[PDB]
Amino acid sequence: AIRDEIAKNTELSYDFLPLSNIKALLFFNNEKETEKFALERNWPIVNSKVYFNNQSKEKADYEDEMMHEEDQKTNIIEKAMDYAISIEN
Amino acid sequence: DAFRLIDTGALINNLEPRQTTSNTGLLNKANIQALIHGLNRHYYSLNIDYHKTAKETKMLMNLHKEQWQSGLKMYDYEEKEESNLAATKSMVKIAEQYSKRIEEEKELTEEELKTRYVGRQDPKKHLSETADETLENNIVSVLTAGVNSVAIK
Repeated sequence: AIRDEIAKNTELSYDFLPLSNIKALLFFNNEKETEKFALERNWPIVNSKVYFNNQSKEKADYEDEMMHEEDQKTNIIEKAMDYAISIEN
Repeated sequence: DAFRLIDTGALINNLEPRQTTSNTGLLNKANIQALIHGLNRHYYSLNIDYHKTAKETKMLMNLHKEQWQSGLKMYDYEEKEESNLAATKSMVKIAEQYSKRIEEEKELTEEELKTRYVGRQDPKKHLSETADETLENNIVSVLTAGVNSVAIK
């Protein structure tokens, strides 16, 4: 649970770091065990490969999920301006 | 105004007050108000009504109802905003002062629970004058945002 907490924040704050800080700051014992955590989402550790462990990727193009979005729909944004239609009528 | 000759209107000629809207002339006011009852000759009983056919009904709806917006669409929205570009930014700012300047004058009469400046019609003056001002600001807010919205990259 400790190793599932710290490195969540290293995504935005730390731009890059070698394997020395991974063994020290995160307190990892055996080598190549991090490679088991490196499998699916492709970790060429050289700079920043994160978002596999510690939540997930940033994706892109968020639309039609929760409340207001950005790209495609101006209607729900316009709905706030159209909200006065039902109030006045 | 039309005219119908009554010939002799003295006694037992014919009954005008039957067809539609007769017995006008209340008090001294009828039309120009100088005719009153007798009108021109023996109460010709002016009545005029219009009518529309099936072709004339669809013609007026597609041509003139209030103003003519047909034949072209997105130009009436843009040209109204484009000619008003420097005006809209001005009108929002100019009417912004006059909106509160009215609120900063008549509204000060009614403040406490008791009577101070003896407001009578003053609290109702700024309410009716600024009622449409707050409405026009919400209209131009959607129009300015709506035209630039809706795709067009």
